[PDB]
Amino acid sequence: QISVRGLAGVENVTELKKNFNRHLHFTLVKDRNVATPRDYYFALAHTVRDHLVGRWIRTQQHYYEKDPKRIYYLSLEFYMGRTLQNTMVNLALENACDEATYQLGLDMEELEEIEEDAGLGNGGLGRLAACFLDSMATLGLAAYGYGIRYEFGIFNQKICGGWQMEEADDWLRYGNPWEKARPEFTLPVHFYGRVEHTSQGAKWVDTQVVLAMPYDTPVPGYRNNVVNTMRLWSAKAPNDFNLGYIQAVLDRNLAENISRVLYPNDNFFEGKELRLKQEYFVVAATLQDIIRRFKSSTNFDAFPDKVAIQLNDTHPSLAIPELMRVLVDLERLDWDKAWEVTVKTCAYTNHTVLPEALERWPVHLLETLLPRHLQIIYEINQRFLNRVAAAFPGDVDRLRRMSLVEEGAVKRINMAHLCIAGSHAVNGVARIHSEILKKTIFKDFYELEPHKFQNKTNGITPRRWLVLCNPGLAEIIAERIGEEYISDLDQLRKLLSYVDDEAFIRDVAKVKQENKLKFAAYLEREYKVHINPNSLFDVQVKRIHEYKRQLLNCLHVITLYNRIKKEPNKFVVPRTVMIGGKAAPGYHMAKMIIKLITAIGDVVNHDPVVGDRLRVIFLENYRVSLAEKVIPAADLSEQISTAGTEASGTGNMKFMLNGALTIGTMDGANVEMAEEAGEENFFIFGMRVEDVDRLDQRGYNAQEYYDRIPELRQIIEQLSSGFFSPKQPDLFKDIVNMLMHHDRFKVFADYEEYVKCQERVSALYKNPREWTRMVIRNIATSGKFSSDRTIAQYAREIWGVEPSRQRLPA
Amino acid sequence: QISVRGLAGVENVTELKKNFNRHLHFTLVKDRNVATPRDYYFALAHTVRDHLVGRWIRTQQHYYEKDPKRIYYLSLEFYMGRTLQNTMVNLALENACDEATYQLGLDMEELEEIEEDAGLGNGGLGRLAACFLDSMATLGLAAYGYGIRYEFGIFNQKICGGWQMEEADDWLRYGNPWEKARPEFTLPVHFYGRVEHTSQGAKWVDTQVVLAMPYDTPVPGYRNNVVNTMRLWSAKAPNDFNLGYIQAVLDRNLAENISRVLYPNDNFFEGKELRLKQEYFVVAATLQDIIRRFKSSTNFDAFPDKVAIQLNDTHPSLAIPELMRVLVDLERLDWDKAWEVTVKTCAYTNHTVLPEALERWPVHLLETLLPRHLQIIYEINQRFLNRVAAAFPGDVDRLRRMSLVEEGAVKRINMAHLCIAGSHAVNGVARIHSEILKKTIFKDFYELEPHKFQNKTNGITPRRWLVLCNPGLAEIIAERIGEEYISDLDQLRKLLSYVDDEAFIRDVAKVKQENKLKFAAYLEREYKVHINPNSLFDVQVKRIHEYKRQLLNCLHVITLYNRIKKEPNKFVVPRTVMIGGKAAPGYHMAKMIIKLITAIGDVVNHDPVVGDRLRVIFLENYRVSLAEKVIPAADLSEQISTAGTEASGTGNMKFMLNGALTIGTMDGANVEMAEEAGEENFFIFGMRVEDVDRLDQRGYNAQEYYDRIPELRQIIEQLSSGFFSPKQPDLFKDIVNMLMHHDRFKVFADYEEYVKCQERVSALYKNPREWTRMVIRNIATSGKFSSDRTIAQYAREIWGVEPSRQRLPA
Ligand SMILES: [N-]=[N+]=NCC(=O)N[C@@H]1O[C@H](CO)[C@@H](O)[C@H](O)[C@H]1O
Ligand SMILES: [N-]=[N+]=NCC(=O)N[C@@H]1O[C@H](CO)[C@@H](O)[C@H](O)[C@H]1O
Ligand SMILES: *Cc1c(COP(=O)(O)O)cnc(C)c1O
Ligand SMILES: *Cc1c(COP(=O)(O)O)cnc(C)c1O
Repeated sequence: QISVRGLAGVENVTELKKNFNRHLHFTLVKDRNVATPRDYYFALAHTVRDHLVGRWIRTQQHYYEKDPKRIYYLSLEFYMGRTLQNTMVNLALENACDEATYQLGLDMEELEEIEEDAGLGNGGLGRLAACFLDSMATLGLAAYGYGIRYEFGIFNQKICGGWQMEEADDWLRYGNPWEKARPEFTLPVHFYGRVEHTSQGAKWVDTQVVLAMPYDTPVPGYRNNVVNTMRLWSAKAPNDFNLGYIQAVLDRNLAENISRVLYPNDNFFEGKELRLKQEYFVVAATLQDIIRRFKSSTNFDAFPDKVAIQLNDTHPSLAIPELMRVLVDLERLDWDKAWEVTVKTCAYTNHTVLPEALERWPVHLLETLLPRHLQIIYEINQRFLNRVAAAFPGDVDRLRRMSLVEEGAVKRINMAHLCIAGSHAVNGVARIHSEILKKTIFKDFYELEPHKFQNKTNGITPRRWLVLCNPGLAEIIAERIGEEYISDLDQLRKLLSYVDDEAFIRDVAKVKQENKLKFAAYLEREYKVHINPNSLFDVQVKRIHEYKRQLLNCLHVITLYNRIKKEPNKFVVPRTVMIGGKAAPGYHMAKMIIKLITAIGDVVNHDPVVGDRLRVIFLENYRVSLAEKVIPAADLSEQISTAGTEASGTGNMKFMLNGALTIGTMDGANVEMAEEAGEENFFIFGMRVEDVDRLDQRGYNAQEYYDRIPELRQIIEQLSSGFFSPKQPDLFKDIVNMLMHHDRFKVFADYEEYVKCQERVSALYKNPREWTRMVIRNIATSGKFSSDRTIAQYAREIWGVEPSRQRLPA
Repeated sequence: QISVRGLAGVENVTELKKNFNRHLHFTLVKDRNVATPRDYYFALAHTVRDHLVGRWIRTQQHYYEKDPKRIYYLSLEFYMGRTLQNTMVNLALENACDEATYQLGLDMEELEEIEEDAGLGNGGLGRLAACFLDSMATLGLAAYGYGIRYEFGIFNQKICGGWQMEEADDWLRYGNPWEKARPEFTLPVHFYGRVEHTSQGAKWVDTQVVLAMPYDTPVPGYRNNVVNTMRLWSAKAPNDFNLGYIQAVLDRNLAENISRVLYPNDNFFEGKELRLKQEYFVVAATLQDIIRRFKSSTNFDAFPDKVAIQLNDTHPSLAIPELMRVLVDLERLDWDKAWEVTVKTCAYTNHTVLPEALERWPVHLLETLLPRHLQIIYEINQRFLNRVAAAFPGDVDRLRRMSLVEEGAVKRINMAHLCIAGSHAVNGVARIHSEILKKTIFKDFYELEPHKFQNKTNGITPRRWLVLCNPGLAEIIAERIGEEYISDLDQLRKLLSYVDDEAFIRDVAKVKQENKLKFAAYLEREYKVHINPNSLFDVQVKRIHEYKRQLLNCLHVITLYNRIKKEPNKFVVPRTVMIGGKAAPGYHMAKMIIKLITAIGDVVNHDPVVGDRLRVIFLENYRVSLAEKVIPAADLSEQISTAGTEASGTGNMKFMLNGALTIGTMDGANVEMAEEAGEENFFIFGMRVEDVDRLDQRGYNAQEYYDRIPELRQIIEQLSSGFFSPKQPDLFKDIVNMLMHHDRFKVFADYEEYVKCQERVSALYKNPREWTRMVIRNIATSGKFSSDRTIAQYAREIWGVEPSRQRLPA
């Protein structure tokens, strides 16, 4: 069909068809008379999987022979989403499979919609790990993703009566064809117990044991025949566990609950014991695997030369004291040598500045669960503070500020301080974020060891976020500059010479229109809701959180509605405002925000005077597969977090690559995006970080804005009087109260600027040709945001390895 | 290698080898350099499994086209044991696979030992269901086995310090290649709730729902290309289950615990709620499947003509009221018509007479868990007793004796009475057992409906219990009468004309010697224990229970030991006494019996004066796979239950078919075995049922025997004084107390006869030629005990279907 989807050769199509029938028969044990679409999906999945296996085995054999430095990416989240199409794309099998299934009388797109998303993540942090795995494989790095195989990933969101309802994400129900259980590599993990100081060294004894069973999933690089591994651990009790008889067998669930479910919090720390167990479980099993592989390649001096451990935030921070425990207690190395090895091996990536998101574990928890690790942490703190004391003599406050141990109500361990002390590199995820780290929260550490602090701006993989979800756009681009950009996104800059090309301008706009029509159809298919494909698609999709300010978006929507009602027969650019995202189960304000959105839609979408000029839809169950559908159809990307709160953001990059213009604050990566495309091609508004600080020093008083802005006052009064909740007049009292008295995110402060800049957006949309030309300038300069660039920087500046675009024999 | 194992054709061996390599690569994702024996086992299992799939699909398609009457065998136990060799035997692939693996440089026997036993049963009852499935497939019946897929089967037994230790049987750890999950056929099962009487009929509402997910396993017939299905249900919570968030997800285990573990009791009733849930779970899911299949073949008048439901004991007895519930509450049939259909559809098999083994569920349990079913049961009882009252006017005691509702401390429901009332056929499992049922426990019911009572003597499958476990014997037999006997065991009667054949006599004895050498080697391999292959192998393997009297065996062993010590230089036939079997976790006396056995061995096996003349070994973890090894190596089979307690026994039949002579009481099937072979060819001893009754009427006084038998007195005094437990002198006080004051099984009463008859056994063993000739007479007359004969009788006399030996196109 289309070029970038590969060749549909005669021999391969014939081969695919026969293997498809083979699997349907021998693997699924069915015939064409009783097979359902799901059976067909699995037959295709197994057929494609077969093509991975040869490459997977020789890739790993290759690494064994050449023995390069290995990269271990530890994360408690891997937001992978579907795997079928991604595998076909990276293996250049899309057109062949499309043809083969066509000839079998099946629609491949229909079958792809059957696969369940692998939702082992909450949002940005988890998706970043997924994009990174793709880029590491595409760049030929010997990398391994290590995490937990949650039985239940992020919950499926249902909207009932305008409220969010959560239901278990039983994603393994029908089986997972992509994973390979490896029970032969099961390892033991220890919990509780006591420390016993003998003659030679300490010993951790009387522990409870939980087995870690690994499951391997292949990670194919883009058409380079490289297939890396993502290994996820599953908790299993030992057979002598708790061994009345029946009850002992039933209580095995206690131990296996460790890998049962993903904590659904985005940028929020919940200090629960079960979570601490998950964190140590991944770290303990992973490190034994690392050391095992290392020994099978005695003198750990070369350990840092053959191993790199990247901590995705502080979730796997226990790797630092666990590595020390193993080297000191088990391998018998002296502390100083063990510490040298640990520091040179570990690197830490920070993903936030919000105080409530930082991990601070109560000492009493670590004391009971990991007694030996708490002793090691105290020792580390002792030696670190001695260093601080020697560098800043007499500065006693610095000592208490930098301590890994925080005093107070309950003593806690600051895991971020632990990570900085035990890593040779610490990085932020966007230029502005990394600078904030050095200027504020980690200022003392930067002054002690400036060389440790770096920046590695985030990115997204152009395979899943362009070729896979937007083939039409990838095609018109390839037609004019070739296919090389798919693994070298900087080449999109060549599109700049087509900004005045009438043909290209028309094609770009046509692809967008087709995407909007397709999405507009999808909305009626699976959700039954009519929308106007000619309107401007204004979308904000991301987790629901006060700092992301979906509330500011709501204020604008209500403003537009009030203006229409004020002058009904005045022309306004038609808009379809789409807002989607999940709220953490226990985050009350976030759940109220969702109710507000649907409540607004209930009024706006049924007002005869508005017509098809304004629609407000809440996108249900936003997840990776839904993102792949709505982002390609968007015109406006909403990235409006309060300056200084969104560390980077990645959804912003996805929209830029897919042809949407961006309205946002100078926050996170938005700053670098505007810098790359030129501020005149971005819709920037609001306070900058410096303005927010000025406001805080002075004291934020929402009342001031309410008194000076009539339109804003009207909105607040509508919310307060029950205009959007007739039956429950005070339903939104909490929202109004927060907005008026304790809004940590200054929604009102950016209201005027936001509405004004939204007017400029509507003005440009009225001129199709100029809107598209600006779009072209955005797509053309989005190259820097490829995760291939990000990973190459990690490789060269942190891991000490060189990326390679060399193909392996297939 | 050997004839009965099929042909090793050139084309097939080549084909097997390539498919083996294909699976090792694509399925297991390994290469010959990192593959372990387990990987090879799985590659072979998948290769053999492939050969089943074509036959499995066309068999089921066949039944759909011809639409014969279908047989549903409901059981909460299916003791299947390994599946690899059995599949090869039934598909005539054994020699080809043997050759193919040989050429690949692998020992197939070594790989077979890697497979885990499917131990979803306790003993005889569970194994019977397994043999029955094999015979039903071999006889071409459209039969389905329905049960529960326990995550943990019968526990693995470890012997520590002479005591039994139980450890979880995590048989699914490495995966099960034989099963096929069928999540698409998942059905809902209801629990708790309340009954609501409306205008038209009652309704069961406010129930808790648990999903039943089926897993299908193929059951191949013997070389007839028929492959039936065994469907096992697995418990799964609904995704909206219990839907803080985390806890709700974790509490899903509550619902899924239903299929977690098999209750480890043999002939013992434990009235636990979890067990009741398992029983209803299987019944509810199975009946919906049956009705669904029936409708897809409106007027249930033909239901009994297209459906037969066989209840394996009372465990699935709720099928009777559940069928009524569905027909009356859901289908809206009138009671009388519904009852007529139910009775004609259901048949019940009783497997015991021990009072403690009969199911009597507390009304308060059924009341809370299955409110609608308890109402239906009361109604059934009401109508049944009205029938009794009309047939036996004025007989008020009969009314209370026959009631399904038992009064007393706590009201209970007698499930056996429920089954008789709601079934058109009730059978015992051995002639003597069936007669006892009519004369004692079910006397009142027999007088009311004599036509319902039948007998169906048990049997074993000659495929697993001869060809599979004893190829050497199957071969020498085939050499002289062909292979037709494998599916027509009555032909073994032709061997009678070889009883005087010197060549045959020599071959029979040679096969036994080889089996003993092989087993003697196995004992040193996996368990490290030296034994003399020239001694008489005296074995008693079966579950540990007081009625089976392993204690009587112990008394004989100690007697032999005391006699040797008395006259050290006197000649005695060397013996290796082997006793094995598991004890239910909560059965204290049974666990003490095991300790006694090992304690005896500790003294006997280390006494210099005894030498290699007497050895006492306790066979650890007796299970199906171990049975296949020890039975072919046995010389003496111990079947010494107190007359009237062993309903049938099946281990007795396995020994007879494999060349061992039998020493036993006239109990269960032993009576028919002696009748078939001739009493002169059996070692029968002890009280008959009539003698036991005489003793009970008079009053059993163990003291009498103790006073009149010096050798017995000496033994009891040795046990009491600590002779077998030096460090713990009163360790066996409970055993002595029971034996002397409350032995329900009269161990002492049969002691003298037993020892005397054991002397006759030793006398015959001294004459190899005559011992073997008697063996030949046993093997030659064991034909009646084939489960093919048993199933043909069930088919013709109960289910109303004709068995077929016709091959299906392959
Ligand atoms: N742990 N924890 N929570 C922190 C977290 O999710 N951070 C997110 O990281 C992603 C990936 O670095 C950023 O793009 C988001 O801006 C940032 O909020
Ligand atoms: N439920 N329950 N327990 C009863 C039971 O296991 N019965 C056994 O059945 C098997 C199979 O009918 C008989 O051979 C045994 O003699 C008998 O004890
Ligand atoms: C890209 C992505 C995110 C991150 O979006 P931001 O706007 O940066 O928070 C979250 N969820 C999903 C499903 C995504 O694909
Ligand atoms: C045949 C068998 C039984 C039944 O033996 P009996 O002596 O009749 O009780 C029990 N367990 C296993 C493993 C068997 O193979």
